[PDB]
Amino acid sequence: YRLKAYYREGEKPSALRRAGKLPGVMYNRHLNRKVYVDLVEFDKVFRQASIHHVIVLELPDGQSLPTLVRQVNLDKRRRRPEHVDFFVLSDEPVEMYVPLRFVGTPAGVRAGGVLQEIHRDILVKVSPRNIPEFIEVDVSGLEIGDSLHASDLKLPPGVELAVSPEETIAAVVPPEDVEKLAEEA
Amino acid sequence: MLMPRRMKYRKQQRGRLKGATKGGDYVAFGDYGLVALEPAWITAQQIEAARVAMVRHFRRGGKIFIRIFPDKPYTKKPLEVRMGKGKGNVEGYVAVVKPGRVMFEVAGVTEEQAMEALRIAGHKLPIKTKIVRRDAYDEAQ
Amino acid sequence: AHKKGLGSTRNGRDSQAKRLGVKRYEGQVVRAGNILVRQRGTRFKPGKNVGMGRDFTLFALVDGVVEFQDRGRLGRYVHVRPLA
Amino acid sequence: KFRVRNRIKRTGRLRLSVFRSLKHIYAQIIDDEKGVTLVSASSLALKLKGNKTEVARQVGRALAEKALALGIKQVAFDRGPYKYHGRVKALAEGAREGG
Amino acid sequence: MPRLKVKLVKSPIGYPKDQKAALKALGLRRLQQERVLEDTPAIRGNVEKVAHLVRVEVVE
RNA sequence: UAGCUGGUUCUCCCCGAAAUGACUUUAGGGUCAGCCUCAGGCGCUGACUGGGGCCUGUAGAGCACUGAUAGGGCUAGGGGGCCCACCAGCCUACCAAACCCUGUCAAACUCCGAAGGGUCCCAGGUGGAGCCUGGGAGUGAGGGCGCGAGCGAUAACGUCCGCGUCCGAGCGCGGGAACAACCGAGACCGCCAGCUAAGGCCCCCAAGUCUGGGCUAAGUGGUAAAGGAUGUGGCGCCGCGAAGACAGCCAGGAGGUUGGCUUAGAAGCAGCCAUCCUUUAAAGAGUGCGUAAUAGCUCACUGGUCGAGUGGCGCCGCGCCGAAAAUGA
RNA sequence: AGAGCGCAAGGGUAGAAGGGGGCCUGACUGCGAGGCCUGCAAGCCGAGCAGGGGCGAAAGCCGGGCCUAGUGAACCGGUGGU
RNA sequence: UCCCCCGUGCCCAUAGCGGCGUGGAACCACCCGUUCCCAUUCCGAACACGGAAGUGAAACGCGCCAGCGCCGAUGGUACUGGGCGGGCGACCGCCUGGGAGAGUAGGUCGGUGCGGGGG
Repeated sequence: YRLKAYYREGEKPSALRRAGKLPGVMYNRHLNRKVYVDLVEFDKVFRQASIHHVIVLELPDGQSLPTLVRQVNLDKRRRRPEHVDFFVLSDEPVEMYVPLRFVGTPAGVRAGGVLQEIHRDILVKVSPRNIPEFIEVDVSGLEIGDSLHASDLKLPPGVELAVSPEETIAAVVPPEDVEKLAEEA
Repeated sequence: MLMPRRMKYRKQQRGRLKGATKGGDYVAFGDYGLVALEPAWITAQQIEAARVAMVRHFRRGGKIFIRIFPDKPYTKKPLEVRMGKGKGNVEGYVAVVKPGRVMFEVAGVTEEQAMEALRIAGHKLPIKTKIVRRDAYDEAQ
Repeated sequence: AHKKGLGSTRNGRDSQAKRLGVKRYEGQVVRAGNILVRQRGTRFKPGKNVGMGRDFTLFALVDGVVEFQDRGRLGRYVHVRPLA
Repeated sequence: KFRVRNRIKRTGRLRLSVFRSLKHIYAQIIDDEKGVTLVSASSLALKLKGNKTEVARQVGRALAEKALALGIKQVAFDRGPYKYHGRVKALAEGAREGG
Repeated sequence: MPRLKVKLVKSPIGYPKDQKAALKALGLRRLQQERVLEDTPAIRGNVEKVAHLVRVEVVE
């Protein structure tokens, strides 16, 4: 979806920030210059899409170049946004994370023990034509001390995988009742 | 309450603490997170007291993860014994905490629950804190 | 004031530390016999017209110029160009 | 694997690299400096006799003369897996004082 | 290659060794001194060095 | 005798030290080396800097080794068993070799590793620079200030080093009210001459009660914290409203039910789990209060009046509380 | 290259220092340029040259030891000897 | 002056690892023999030596692929020469010049120099 865009130059980093606009960068196989945009609207847009869905930045050069984000480098101290990277899209093989949707409340759950998941996004290679909005995956009946991983998840056809996939996707573990104070003994 | 298990040298130098935090500044784990603002030590005593404080507030809770680890000696000497002579004794095990550092995460609760949990627990911490959700940082191994 | 016990020690010791390192860098002229490297190991293996001895030392073999060298799968080296 | 830089133990100054196959000798004189080689002779690659040993003798001997024929005194002797059986050229005739 | 002249502004009295040695390099002995010295990036280096205790100008 | 104490007389002109390095029956003492000095020898070489070339392992950062580590996976396996042996087979919210994923810790860990720094050549550089012999020294209790590490308690006008600077020897001058080392500042003499540094410009006191915009209401200013708050003023966001919100003001404020369990009784209502659906504009298996449980007050919620703005979530500038001590403020 | 590398540690190490055998005794004498280090005195580096040898056909290295601890000025006197 | 194999040198892993295919008409390698030189702390495995009808299996030589392993921009933060602040303090900010680490895109199954034997 749409955000503005602004061609960056040889202007000092700090100032662009403490004026009104966060700075950025874009690169695709050969195309590399420097860019930047507003803060507040950018933050709004980001909070939705970010490295989940697709961005479309219409730039003061005449066009409407659509990218994805990629990497959110911050200041860490009083941590908060400060220069991101953008990825100029196409139709070529590309790995990226897909936010997953654990749907349905299992048996390990409701018995007490709660899901201690591993991921909320999986690395997967796809053609940029496939948009796997979010794999609204099962988690029908996970048990306490029970796990699930691998290719267990449904994958939207074409949208391949990119781990092992023995990467354990999630699992349910015990609570932490006041009987853990008896442990203090 | 955490420490290593007898390792290398016993006594080591406390040193001054800057503020790059080196790393550890997002959620990734739980869902709600307590992160700090004052460059100090986290005390194993406190550490346990806060972990409890949370657990205590919400009987039969979820899973409370502890990112930081208290693994530094308290070089403390006896009392009224005059100076020089020896270093001290390793005592009170603590850790370096530089602001903008995740220390504990609550997962699987009410909004209110993790709010007041992190609230009270960190309220018991040797300093003061900020309590954040889980979003703007996504993508970091 | 109460001066009872006080835990003593058995630590404080070091070394009349001799001064070790690259004595003569590059661009430097030697009359042969001038040692260019006092090292403990072989951080600097012999170069052209440079010799080594019992204490791992790159010294001069002629009257020329120290030239530095690196060889990833062979180590680092210090040599002496002729100057005829 | 007789690498060992037997080369280095002969990398005093000026080599002479030789090696054998199943049937053919490859006697060559290599000078370093830049890497430039120099002088050749081969038991069964000079179109010569088909008896490894004696040919080699003569071939080295051939090369031997060749050495002095183009201004050679003393050099090294690049040989890997030898078990030192001379190859009674040993370039001992070999001008060079091979042996 | 235009000439560079400087004016000594802030007292040498209380500054690191390199600073003092630089001033003592520039034919600069006490305050308020128009020093007209031809350009040479050695001298310039010695300016960006002393740059604050002094004031500059590339007078032609 | 006294490596100790004490005293040590005339004037101007020049430079100008050190409170360290080792060594000792030395620590409050002497040789020596560094630092001051004067004569004679040397002549761009020296401090400093530009260029090139090199050495380096810290600040960070990384986890690839060294160990420390939190959470899950996977499992060698260890408690194990189901239950046959010339030996097998299948098996857990126990714990656990390793590996893997998930974060991370380090002065004596290091794949990476800068700003710097040291140093060898090209050149500028004339300065109480530097170099060489030579006589006389005095020094060898130091202190302060800044970042840099140790000690200490990330206490001490504490201590012990590093680079740096001042006091020391500049208790000579202006600031800082006063004030060895904090700011300005290197004081041959004379001048009833002007500029300016810091710091100031109502007055003590010399100079702007100068111009313009923005804040605060406490003597804040005129000296403290976490932590608490309908203090004040701008910024940003997020639902509600003329189809009528916000507050108050009328009224509705229901049924299976006394929810299943606990429980002496637990009936929204001391706790455990709850996680209905139905008549309805709307009444929830409940917001607090009330009971022996009950009753009951009230709310929540929708419509009646009313008729314009409202409820709240963060940030930021200054304050408010937090905040008790010894002669007169 | 994480093992061994005599014994603490660190650097170093198979393109060997480690590990096997043969041979031997340079764990030489007379020196020693030019250096490291440096208050002095000490300590530490080494080609080279002569002798006369050990190893290898040689090329070649050998004036102990992978490297840094294993040490004691002088005065006194014993010692074999010119 | 060229296309191929071999004896061998240089950069330092964009050369290494691994699946695929491969060439011997010369080179190369296995391979034929263990009686003459030689030797296994035992074996002719290794080095050694005299030698064919085969082979190209391996060893090796060459091509494709990135899958492991390797290098890795750009930006911006870190840290910091040197210059000024602010807070009792633990610490924090402005100036200039320098300028990483981790990661992101992409890239990589080599580069080259010699001397002979072949067409």
